Amino acid sequence: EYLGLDVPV
Amino acid sequence: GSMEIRVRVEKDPELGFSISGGVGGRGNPFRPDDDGIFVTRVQPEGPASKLLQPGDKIIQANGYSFINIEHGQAVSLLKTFQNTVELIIVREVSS
Repeated sequence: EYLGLDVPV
Repeated sequence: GSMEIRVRVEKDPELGFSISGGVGGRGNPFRPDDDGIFVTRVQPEGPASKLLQPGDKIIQANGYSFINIEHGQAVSLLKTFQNTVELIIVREVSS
């Protein structure tokens, strides 16, 4: 499940 | 409804937005059963401000398809580009 960890680019 | 939009973002040296998703990824908060790459956050004074918004689905960048792209490949591609990146996004739009 998605838990809010995104990746800045 | 949805709208497909071309967006130019000038790296300085980052794009100024965050992404989630991709094949092999851990999903996204917008369309959870979709493997796509989604914009999750846009830096308010960064290069993508007023151009991108959370929820935007990236389907192409500099002519490379982001449809069903693997997560690490998507990240590495966006990080590898220099100067401007021409995105095609799909944005949901209110009724």
